[PDB]
Amino acid sequence: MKLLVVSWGDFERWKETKYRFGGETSVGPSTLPILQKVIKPDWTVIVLSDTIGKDFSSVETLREDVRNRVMDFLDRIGAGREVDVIIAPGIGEFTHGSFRGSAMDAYYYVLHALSEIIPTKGDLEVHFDSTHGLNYVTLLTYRALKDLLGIAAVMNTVTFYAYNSDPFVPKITKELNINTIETTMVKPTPLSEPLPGFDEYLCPYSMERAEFVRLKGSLNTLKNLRKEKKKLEAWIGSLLFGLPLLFLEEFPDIGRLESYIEELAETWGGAIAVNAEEKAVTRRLAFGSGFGTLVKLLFQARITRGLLVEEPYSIEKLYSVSDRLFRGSTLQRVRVELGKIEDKAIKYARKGAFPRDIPLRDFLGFDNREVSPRNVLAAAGLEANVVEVSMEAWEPKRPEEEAGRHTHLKYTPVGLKKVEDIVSRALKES
Amino acid sequence: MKLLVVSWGDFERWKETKYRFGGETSVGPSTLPILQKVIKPDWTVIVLSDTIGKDFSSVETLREDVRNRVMDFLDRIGAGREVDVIIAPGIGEFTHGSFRGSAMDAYYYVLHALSEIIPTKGDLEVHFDSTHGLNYVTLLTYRALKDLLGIAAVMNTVTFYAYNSDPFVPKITKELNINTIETTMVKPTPLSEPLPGFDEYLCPYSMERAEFVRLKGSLNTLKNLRKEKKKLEAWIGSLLFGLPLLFLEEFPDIGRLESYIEELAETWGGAIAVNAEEKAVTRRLAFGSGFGTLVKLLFQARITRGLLVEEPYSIEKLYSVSDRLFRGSTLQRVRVELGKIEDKAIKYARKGAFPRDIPLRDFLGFDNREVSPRNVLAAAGLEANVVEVSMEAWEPKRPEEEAGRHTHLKYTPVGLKKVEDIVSRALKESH
Ligand SMILES: Nc1ncnc2c1ncn2[C@@H]1O[C@H](CO)[C@@H](OP(=O)(O)OC[C@@H]2O[C@H](n3cnc4c(N)ncnc43)[C@H]3OP(=O)(O)O[C@H]32)[C@H]1O
Ligand SMILES: Nc1ncnc2c1ncn2[C@@H]1O[C@H](CO)[C@@H](OP(=O)(O)OC[C@@H]2O[C@H](n3cnc4c(N)ncnc43)[C@H]3OP(=O)(O)O[C@H]32)[C@H]1O
Repeated sequence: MKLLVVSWGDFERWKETKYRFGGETSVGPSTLPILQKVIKPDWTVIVLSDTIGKDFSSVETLREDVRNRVMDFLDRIGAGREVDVIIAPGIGEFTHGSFRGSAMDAYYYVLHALSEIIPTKGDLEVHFDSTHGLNYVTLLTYRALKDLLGIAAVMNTVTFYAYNSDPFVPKITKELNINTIETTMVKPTPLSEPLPGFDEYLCPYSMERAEFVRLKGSLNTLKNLRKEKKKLEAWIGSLLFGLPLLFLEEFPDIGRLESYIEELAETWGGAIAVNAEEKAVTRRLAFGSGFGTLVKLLFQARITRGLLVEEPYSIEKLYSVSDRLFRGSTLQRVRVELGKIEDKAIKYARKGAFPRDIPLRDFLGFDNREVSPRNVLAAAGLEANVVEVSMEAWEPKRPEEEAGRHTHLKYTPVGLKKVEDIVSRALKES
Repeated sequence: MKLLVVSWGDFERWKETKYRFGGETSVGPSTLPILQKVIKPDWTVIVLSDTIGKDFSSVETLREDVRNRVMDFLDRIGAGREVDVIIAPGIGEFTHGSFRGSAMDAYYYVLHALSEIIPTKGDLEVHFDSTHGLNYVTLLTYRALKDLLGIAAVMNTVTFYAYNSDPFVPKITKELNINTIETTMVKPTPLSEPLPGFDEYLCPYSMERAEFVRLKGSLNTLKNLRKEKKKLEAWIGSLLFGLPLLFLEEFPDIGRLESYIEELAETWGGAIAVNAEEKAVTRRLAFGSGFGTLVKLLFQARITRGLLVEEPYSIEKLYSVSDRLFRGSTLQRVRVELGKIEDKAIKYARKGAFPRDIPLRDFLGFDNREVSPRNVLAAAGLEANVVEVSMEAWEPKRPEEEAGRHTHLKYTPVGLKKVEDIVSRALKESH
């Protein structure tokens, strides 16, 4: 999949020029047609600021004014069908209107929009045009894109190319090159941040705290999240620290994460006040870092959801999951720990012994019944005192080959809680 | 240390306005005085393009024209003098002249210049203003700054703030707010690139093949690096994979690294052709990714050099090094491995046994003598067939607290070579 993302300011102001890119030539006010010709993207995303809007009756007459103006220009320059337009929350005081709120809302809003567009299956080739962006919207768009691609790179190959034309001097410029300014193979970066305290999903920008405290208290999301926070952190830690059984046992409910994000996104949009007379938009709520963390969390669940199976979890399944998810010394520790349990399973199978629900410590022949954070993290979450082993009997013929399919691991109810506390806490000390 | 970094375009085109920042206001053509007033940085860096330069006699005349004009603009606005000015190789055809070369030269040059300015000891609070920046210069400066700060964050607490003024509307703007657009605790991200093939330090932009081949074959940097490449990669993987003994034993020679980067940077500078007549700069050589890898490698060696010590390396030293470099399950797996070697050291010390030059295999009482990649990486480099143990004889009084200090690890000659192959190959196979 080839994805073209561009960052746009006030496109109506741009002058007709000739662009050079990919041995080709184009005349027009925008880089977009020549980028689309040379790259042949499967999909185009335009990120714009709502600050170019002039119809001030409401949020919807605002978005409609901006959206119609973008499509007029796209048809005029011949941009095409296969385009999403993200109308991001901008700020400032202009001829036609006044826009007030957190400058950082643009990051959370673009992060939320890109998370619903970037495919969560297969390899990505991502192209990014910074030539026409407002500096802060361009920089926040770049960051939002790179944050999501890093998570995508855990499961798939992701490459990223950035472009910028030469600088335009009004009136004297005829021709501009489109330069390549970045070529990267994006590195796998699982989510490495805990969920924050409950004052950090939505923040008052200009809302009186009576209204804020009442609003915060009326949200299902904040209540349900308090309940689930530690299980979700256990899951984030599972990918960051290399704990493949915890990855499967704590795999999050995607429908619940979606509703959390939707409730927060609509509470934010709900607090947007438009004064038709003053031509003034006030985003009385600001997104917090927690909204960002929930969006990255749902994206990561979507990217890895194809690994999930129903219990029970075999050694063979723990190996295959680990091979997709983990790298470096973390993969190799997983393989050592699974290999020791497998080696033992083989010895039992060779004796026609098929123990069930046996504490891992007895399975391995240990005698330190205390659960240590050190050993939970260092042994890939397969600590002797929190895991139960079951071998489902079969007729062994080549036991070396077979034990792995037929040996299952799970956390004991007590063990799972102690692992959740350990992993959650390790995530917060970072 | 508070470091302020500002991305600037053509400062002579900017108009007088009002800015507000930290309940202050300021009048002038630039955010810089009000940023300096509120933040009170210990040091300021200005990044701009040399494509503002007007004097084409020579490379240095051009940089001199740009530096003199920035220093005059600083006087006019009242910024003062405690500033580095990074004059990045920019690109484009302008009325006053033409600037040709790879657009990615600006990333490598700014990475190199920041790598000599960002303090390599202590915490860092870094402030970044994108307000007045060229889009491409701002993106490449932002990336170079984040890349070096991720390395510094391995040793030190690094916080990052980014700012951007409201957009300026030529005849409507009364006053511009300076917005906060990022507030970050920077995450430790050690170098995770191998050194590339030898075509990727300097690349021809507009340089003929006879010249390039002769130039490439004349560089002692490329010959030396072919030789030290695997040991340098073994060091990079030591931080990435959690191998504290390898981190000490392969700690690079900072003198040689400076010389590699100085030679590549001087060859790049010497390939810049300035035609005074038709006012054209051509940067005949482009920087390759290998140049950036070397700069990041040197910067990581500067950041971690406080941990290095003389050769006897104790379990106690390996714990303290690992506590600064490693996190999460990597850190815990180092402590599991050191702990096992430590417990046997305690048992031997209690009985008056002080084994010298003993294979770790014998020390732990093992025995295959085959070295596996899996076991080297999973046991934090401390594989029983590649490590030698020596305990100093001492009179144990509190052996459980004393054994760690007295118990020394080192790779055997053969063992180190095997570990180098394993770590170099694991670095390359995740790129
Ligand atoms: N067809 C188009 N019509 C209008 N703009 C276009 C078009 N195609 C691309 N652009 C770019 O879109 C942004 C909006 O106009 C501009 O890029 P940005 O990076 O925001 O600004 C570059 C300007 O470079 C100007 N400076 C002109 N000389 C040079 C120079 N020789 N060394 C460095 N900067 C130069 C600067 O004056 P300053 O600092 O006040 O504004 C910058 C344009 O270059
Ligand atoms: N004292 C100063 N003198 C001159 N410039 C200053 C000064 N202080 C700050 N600046 C900024 O420095 C860059 C060069 O002048 C400018 O920032 P940049 O982010 O490059 O672009 C501003 C322009 O805002 C334009 N657009 C104007 N309306 C709106 C609008 N209502 N919704 C979204 N964008 C708007 C954008 O369209 P586009 O890409 O053609 O040009 C940009 C200025 O905002």
